[PDB]
Amino acid sequence: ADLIARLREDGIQKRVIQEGRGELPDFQDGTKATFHFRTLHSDNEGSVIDDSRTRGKPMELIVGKKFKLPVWETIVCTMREGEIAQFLCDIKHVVLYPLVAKSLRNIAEGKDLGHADLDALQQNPQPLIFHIEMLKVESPGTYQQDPWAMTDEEKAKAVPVIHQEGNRLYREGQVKEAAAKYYDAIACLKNLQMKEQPGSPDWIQLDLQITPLLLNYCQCKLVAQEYYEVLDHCSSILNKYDDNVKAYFKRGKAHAAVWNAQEAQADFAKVLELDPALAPVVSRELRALETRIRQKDEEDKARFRGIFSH
Amino acid sequence: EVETFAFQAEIAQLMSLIINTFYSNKEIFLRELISNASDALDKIRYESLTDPSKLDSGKELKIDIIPNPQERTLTLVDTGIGMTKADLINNLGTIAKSGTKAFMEALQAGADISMIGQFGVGFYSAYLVAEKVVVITKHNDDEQYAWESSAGGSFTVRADHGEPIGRGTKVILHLKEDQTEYLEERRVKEVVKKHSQFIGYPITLYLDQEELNKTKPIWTRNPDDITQEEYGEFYKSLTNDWEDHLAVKHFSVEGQLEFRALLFIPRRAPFDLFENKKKKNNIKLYVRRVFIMDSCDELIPEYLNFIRGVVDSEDLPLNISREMLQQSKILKVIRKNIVKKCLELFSELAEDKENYKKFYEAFSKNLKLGIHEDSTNRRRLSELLRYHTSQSGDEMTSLSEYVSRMKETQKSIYYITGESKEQVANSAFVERVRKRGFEVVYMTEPIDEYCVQQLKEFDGKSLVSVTKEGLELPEDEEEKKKMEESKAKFENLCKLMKEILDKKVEKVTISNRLVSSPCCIVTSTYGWTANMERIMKAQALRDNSTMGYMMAKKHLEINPDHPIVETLRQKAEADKNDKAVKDLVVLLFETALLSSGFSLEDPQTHSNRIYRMIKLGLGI
Amino acid sequence: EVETFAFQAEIAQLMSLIINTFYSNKEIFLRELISNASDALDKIRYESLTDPSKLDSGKELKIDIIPNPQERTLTLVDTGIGMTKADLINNLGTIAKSGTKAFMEALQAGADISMIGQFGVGFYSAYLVAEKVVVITKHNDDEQYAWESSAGGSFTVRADHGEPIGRGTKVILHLKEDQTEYLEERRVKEVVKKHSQFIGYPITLYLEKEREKEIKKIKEKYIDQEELNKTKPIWTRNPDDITQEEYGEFYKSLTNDWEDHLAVKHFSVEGQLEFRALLFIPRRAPFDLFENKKKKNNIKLYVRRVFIMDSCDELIPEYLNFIRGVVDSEDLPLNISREMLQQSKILKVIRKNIVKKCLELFSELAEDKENYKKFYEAFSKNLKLGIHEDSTNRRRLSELLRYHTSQSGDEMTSLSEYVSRMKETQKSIYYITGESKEQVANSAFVERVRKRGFEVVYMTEPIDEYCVQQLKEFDGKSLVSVTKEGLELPEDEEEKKKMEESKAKFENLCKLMKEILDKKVEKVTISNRLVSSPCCIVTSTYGWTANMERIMKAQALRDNSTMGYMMAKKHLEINPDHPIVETLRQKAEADKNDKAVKDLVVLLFETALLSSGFSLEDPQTHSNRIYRMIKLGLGI
Amino acid sequence: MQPASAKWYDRRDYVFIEFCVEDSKDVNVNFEKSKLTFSCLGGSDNFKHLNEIDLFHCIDPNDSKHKRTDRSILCCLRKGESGQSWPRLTKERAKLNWLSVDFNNWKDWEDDS
Amino acid sequence: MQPASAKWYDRRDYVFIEFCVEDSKDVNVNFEKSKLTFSCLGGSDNFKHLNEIDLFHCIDPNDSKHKRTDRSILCCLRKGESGQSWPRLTKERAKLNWLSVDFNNWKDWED
Amino acid sequence: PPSILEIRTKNFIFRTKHKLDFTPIGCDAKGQLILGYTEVELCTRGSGYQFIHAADMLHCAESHIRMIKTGESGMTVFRLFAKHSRWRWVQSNARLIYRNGRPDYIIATQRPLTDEEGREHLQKRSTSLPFMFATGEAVL
Ligand SMILES: Nc1ncnc2c1ncn2[C@@H]1O[C@H](COP(=O)(O)OP(=O)(O)O)[C@@H](O)[C@H]1O
Ligand SMILES: Nc1ncnc2c1ncn2[C@@H]1O[C@H](COP(=O)(O)OP(=O)(O)O)[C@@H](O)[C@H]1O
Ligand code: BEF
Ligand code: BEF
Repeated sequence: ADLIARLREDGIQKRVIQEGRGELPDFQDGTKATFHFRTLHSDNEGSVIDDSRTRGKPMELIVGKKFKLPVWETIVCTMREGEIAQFLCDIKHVVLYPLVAKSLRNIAEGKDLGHADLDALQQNPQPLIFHIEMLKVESPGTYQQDPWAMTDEEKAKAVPVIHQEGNRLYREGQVKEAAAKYYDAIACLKNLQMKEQPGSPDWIQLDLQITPLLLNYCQCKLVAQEYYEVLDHCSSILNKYDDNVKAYFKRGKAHAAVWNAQEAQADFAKVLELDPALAPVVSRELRALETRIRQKDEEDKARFRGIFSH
Repeated sequence: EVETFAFQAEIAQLMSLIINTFYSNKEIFLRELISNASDALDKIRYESLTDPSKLDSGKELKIDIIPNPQERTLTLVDTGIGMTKADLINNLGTIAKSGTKAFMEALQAGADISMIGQFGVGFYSAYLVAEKVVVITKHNDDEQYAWESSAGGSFTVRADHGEPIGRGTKVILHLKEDQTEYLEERRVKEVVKKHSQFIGYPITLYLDQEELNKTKPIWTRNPDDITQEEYGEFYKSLTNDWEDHLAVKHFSVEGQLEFRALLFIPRRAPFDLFENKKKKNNIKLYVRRVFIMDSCDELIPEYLNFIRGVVDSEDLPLNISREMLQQSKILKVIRKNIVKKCLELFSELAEDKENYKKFYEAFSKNLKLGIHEDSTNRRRLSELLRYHTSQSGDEMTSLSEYVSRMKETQKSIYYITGESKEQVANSAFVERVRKRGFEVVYMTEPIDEYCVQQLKEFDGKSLVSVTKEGLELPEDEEEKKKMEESKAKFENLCKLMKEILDKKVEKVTISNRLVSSPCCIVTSTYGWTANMERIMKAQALRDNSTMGYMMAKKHLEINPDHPIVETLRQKAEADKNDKAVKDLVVLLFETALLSSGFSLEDPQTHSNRIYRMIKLGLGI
Repeated sequence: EVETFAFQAEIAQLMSLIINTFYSNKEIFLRELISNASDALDKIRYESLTDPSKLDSGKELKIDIIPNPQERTLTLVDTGIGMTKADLINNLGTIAKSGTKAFMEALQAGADISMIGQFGVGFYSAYLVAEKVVVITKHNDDEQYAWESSAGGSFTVRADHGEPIGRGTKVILHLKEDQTEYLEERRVKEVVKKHSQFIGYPITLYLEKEREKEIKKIKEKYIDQEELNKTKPIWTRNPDDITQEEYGEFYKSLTNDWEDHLAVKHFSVEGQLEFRALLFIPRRAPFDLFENKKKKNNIKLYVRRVFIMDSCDELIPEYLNFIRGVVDSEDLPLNISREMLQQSKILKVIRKNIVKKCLELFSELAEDKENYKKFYEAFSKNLKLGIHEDSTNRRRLSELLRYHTSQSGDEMTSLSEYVSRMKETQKSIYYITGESKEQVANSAFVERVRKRGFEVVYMTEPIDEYCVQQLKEFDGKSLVSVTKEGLELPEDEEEKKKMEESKAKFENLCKLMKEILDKKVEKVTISNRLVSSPCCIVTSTYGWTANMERIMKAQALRDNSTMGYMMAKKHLEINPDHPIVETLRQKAEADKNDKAVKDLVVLLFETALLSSGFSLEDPQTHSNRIYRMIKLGLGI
Repeated sequence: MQPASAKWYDRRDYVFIEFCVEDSKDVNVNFEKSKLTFSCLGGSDNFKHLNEIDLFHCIDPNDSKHKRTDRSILCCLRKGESGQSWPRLTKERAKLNWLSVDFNNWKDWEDDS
Repeated sequence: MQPASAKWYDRRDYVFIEFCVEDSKDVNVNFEKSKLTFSCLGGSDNFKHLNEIDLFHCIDPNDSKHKRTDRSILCCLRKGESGQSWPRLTKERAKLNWLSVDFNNWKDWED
Repeated sequence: PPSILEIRTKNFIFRTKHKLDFTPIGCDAKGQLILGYTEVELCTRGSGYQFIHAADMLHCAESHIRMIKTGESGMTVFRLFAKHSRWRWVQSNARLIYRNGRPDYIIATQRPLTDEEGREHLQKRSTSLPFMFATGEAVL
């Protein structure tokens, strides 16, 4: 009886229409909520100004403590995948309406104007009827759970799964996905890094375990041909780990890719004097760079004979 | 029980104080005796207005000086009122007894007398240079008397039988053995000119008579009764220039701080201006027509150093030595009033729309320096500047006229800063502005950047440079979509070349102010512009550590209509990495960075790129 | 006959003169009272040294100041010698007579005491803040009296029967209603710290606060034994008995700095003008160093441990404005206000010694190369400005310079080391100037000089262009710049024939160039300094250096009229080894009227103009030349 | 009978007048809406002293007070309107030779900082 | 019986000492190679005053002379060898508390 | 010999003493007025918490790592507190003080900004971070 009582003790009046099917997915912290919605004016003949099918992309939600306004988090628990009814939101539960309304309209699918309805409604924060189209609720830990779902301990052990999976995809030949997941691992390790005081020992420890991941992510861009991404990541890395080897080889290769011969040779000298007796591939690279420079110069850029033909 | 005693003071130590610790200059004895003589003359004049018989013993009111190197006795005589024997005992032989102050307070009405001496010490300054002092005096009511002392506790008073003085005083100073410098007429003339120039009675000097204080003061006279020739003569006699004064202001302030001021603007600026740094004597402060102090940077601000003139008062506090005002607060009021009147003199001079040029060409730098420094008078000095424009041609014009010529949609004042007018009048920055028929300002002098740092606004209109970012020109709707679509069809190239540079430009966009050039470089909204940084890096006293705190970013912009950038965009589309694309983009950046006024570091890089292009094209 | 009178004095107007004219600041009454109390303490201490029977009634020596906010009285309490009845009458009731001076006249020669004041008008400064004054005094030769006055012509002396003082004096000051700001403690602390900080005895004050005390909140207002003279003087100690942390503590007290000093100089002079000074060089150069025209106050001046003045301008030159310290002495001629030094010609003598000792400190610090770098990186501009300002001590001031050179790596190096590292045939010393080291390193001017194995100094700061107008010589060596007309490398005897041969070969081409670049140059001559680039542009021998032109076009306040007078006189030289000159002469000989030759020579001039230290006029035409170049390069 | 030497200055609300009479006997002062009167037996030589002033504006006789010290008589006067500026103390413009401004207490209260 | 106050300074060839006595009676001042004795009886109070100081360096008893005005007694001492700077007046380095340098007409003549 | 006749400027640089945890223990003169928060209250108490706004205290760490390897934190921007709940931006470098062999404390050089400077420097700030998706933007 507590469900029915608590529903109607909090400014909410809902009638059971039809119950659903299946077990309950976890509604704990980190729970995902993917669904549409439809919004109806309580007294303005139900003018549907807000609706997900008018925009075409389903908005997600953060069920746990991370997100705000626990009214939404409560009302999601009431329904289930396929279960849809009408809701009526209390005045006290719509007090900060326009603040979120403008934020969500701005964070709608996303560009990278003016709206009189929004600021007029800002003048009058008023409750509405959200006939929310529930699609499904997922369970944390039961799939490729979202990186921001847990409290850093699941990630602390989960990241090796991502690393190994990316390696396996890479050696098979899948590159974009490997780069994406290495980026995701770097991101979770980075916002880990931004929780503890700098100058701590575990800080340096974290950096030590994340550096190979950053090199791995930098690797795929060479197949992807964004040599400048490689420059940006490597030059950031090497300001403090002066004694790595591949962290030199990759940026040397990138330098030599874009006709930056001078820095290419300068870097190759250092990578040789950190890793002696490994000449062959380096010789291949240096002389390929020189031959391509000479080739371009001899044929393509010799066109300038006319600059003083007059 | 109680015991009351007469509060006392002994004489030897007090005399030692007066001789030893009051006066630091040995030359001001002459200033003291001359002032005493002038007061003695004022007394005999005043007693003669209401009784013509007082002058039956002598008619001329003069002062003489009789240096005598044959026997080292400097002599000073006058034809004033004199003293009686009782006056001798009760006026000279008492340390802080002032006869003049007792004469002043016993005036039957508000008469026309303004005397100098008030302390009652100062006559004793004669012992700074003299071992023995004698005074031979005669007053109209008794017999001539003598007075003698050595400042050793006792003074004598004798009846006289010598050559009668007639009426007045004769103070004689037997000069010290090591101070026989004040008998030289160079020293005497220098001291008299410095200290007792503008005294109210003639001063002569027997070597062969010759008068010293020829020039009279004109600041006392009603300034509705002076002709320009009189002002010119006074200015010439004050500043030694052989030119006339360009302008003049002669006002007065009444109240608790009463003073008359008379200001001059020299015709041509001195060649050692801003550089002398040794003496800044241009506004001399007087109290009752006796010099007090030169401008120790409290009377007038530095940017009004060219002003010359006088400030005279009748009631200001002075220290014991009479060489310095007692209150610094007084000088703040004097400075405020003098600045306020100078800025009105300038405005009155600006009404003559022709003679104003001969003043601007001379002191525009001083006005701009004032705009930099003086934060309270900026809104009044901003109307005294005249600038070349894109429409005045060879004439310098105002900013008020600029507002009177602003188009119906014009909202701000556009300005550029460079180093030569013929260069700023053709830069890539102004091509579009000259197209829409707007008027820009050619501020092409180093101090202009300092002025613009502070101005930031004028008459509700705000200065906006064409070398900064996000320049907003009032423009119609037809272009409003052309520019947007151009930005939509240049994202690729803009980002690609921004990342080719990747370190030396902060951002890359589509230009808004070019017609013939394909690209240029503008600085950020804040921090230094190109010219400001170019000037700041050449100061020789610039604090090298704090450069970054006042640096500014860079911005590259693209003119989409230019054929070269159109072809470059066409090329880069087919291949995101062509070596020709990178080389030519770097060349365009170097050329634009040199065009926009920046100093290009490592110029041998640019030179060698050009040299190599010449190599290959020439066929070597 | 003759009649003799004694000089007299009118007491009323003499009082008026003292209270109205002598003293400008009204906060020096406290200075005078504190000085008087300190003198009274000195007297009793000196008399107690011989036989301690005098010190049997009160052993401590102290100065106590009691504000009385309700009763509007400021009280001094001193435990000094005190004054008897006759002393009260003769001393405090007679202007210009001081017993301190008579005491210093009376004691046996060779006594170690210095008491302040010989004017005898100091006490009456109290009426600047007080309506009427009470002086209650106890002395060991008679009972306790009370001296009462209000400066109006008379005073009353009475026997007192209050509570015992024991020994000493108590000056009570009933304040006038408009000066009731010398009761709050901010002001008294400010005055005591500014004026009488280094009095040689403890100075005590009473802060009536309430402490949060517990054993239900109780407010216990109470009387604090406070004091205001924590820091002693150290310039009165032997310069050997002081550790290097006592100096640091005193410096941190004096300048309110955060880090310790970098070098301290302690010295004393003997003679007619005697003083002892501490000078501190701070580790970090102060920001706002070259802006404050008024409140620099770097060096303070003391007399007998009493503050006199702080912001004189003849005390020290303005190129040593970072040196901070104190100067104290015993016999300077103060004025009646004790705020200005009479006949300021003494300041020149003080300044000479201060300058020479600071130079000695720099030289001594120059031996520890571990920490001289930190001094240079903070005051190199100051030393260069000093080179530019004064001429008497130019030599040693220049000797402290450090520079980067051709082969010095990332280490600054002096001039003497350069003379040591010099080739035996080197007649001169080579230098170059520019905006950055990287710009002058790869300058086309110095390429041959560097290749031939010579060693060239790099100046980088704009102050160096002023530093090189006076460095004519260093150890009798001629300093010459590679950017002028006559760069004189050591003449080899084998290349002279080649030089004259190429001169004959290219006289024609130089004359051809001279007639196309009309009034853009002054002459086209042959070069001997380029090895890796085509033609370059240099400056004349008696004109502004090409970088000096850039700097002189930035002085905001400078007059423009004389610009064409000192204006540069440019020169264009010829590389006879780059293929440009070869093809140029080859085209020229077959055609003196070609368009390509004229265009290319104009382009070379205008592209070597940027490589030097010059700025192009009408840069848009240069940009347009390169624009037509790029357009033809893409074929349009 | 001659007037006594006096000095004066002003604040935002008060105008101060100090009559430099040393050892003043039988001091009697009189205050009115626009009037001031002072009399005493000054010094020991028993000359008389009488000062008559036509005030430049209106004061409040019930609020003003005179407190005599041994050196001089100081009087403190309330203005008729708090803040009005007094360039001089008298109504007439003729300068009086027994009145001067006290530069050791003068201050610009109009332009506060 | 008691030493009198004194002020002093020097120049290229001369050493000037001034004794600050008022109304001096029958003063006696004697000169020798290295000592200067000054004897007076000043004031109506009739307090005797004597000063005996040994000199820093020798002076000339011939060229030296004295002058009694009233305010003080002036002593002119020509140095035994010109140019010799005097950092002090006596020989011993202890500070005779009755003596001080006169800065009202001091001069740094060795510039 | 042309003289040096340049007009001097009114730069507003001020210093403060930061302890090894970046917490202050005092400020110098010009800070006493630019911030306005007098010596004693920041010296003894300092509110207990950081004088750096949280949205900028994460950007102090990146300066610190340079500071501990070499000595200079480079050019960084913070947001101090002021007595009227104000926010005064600063451009700041830091130097640490070595006692014998080991660090002693930290003194920093700061330049204030008018709030427009901060707004323009902050509008770019919140986008230049290589973090992950903000989809379903809950919190930072
Ligand atoms: N030449 C003179 N003729 C008449 N009186 C004189 C003369 N010189 C000085 N006195 C008198 O000197 C007396 C005061 O001495 P002094 O120091 O000159 O006073 P003050 O400060 O007023 O100049 C006044 O009586 C003035 O009358
Ligand atoms: N607080 C005091 N305790 C004891 N004696 C004092 C005190 N103040 C002054 N005296 C004596 O009374 C005289 C007052 O003279 P003063 O005004 O102090 O002039 P000076 O400062 O030149 O001594 C001094 O000579 C001193 O000997
Ligand atoms: F000439 Be007096 F000293 F006023
Ligand atoms: F304090 Be006194 F003037 F020596």
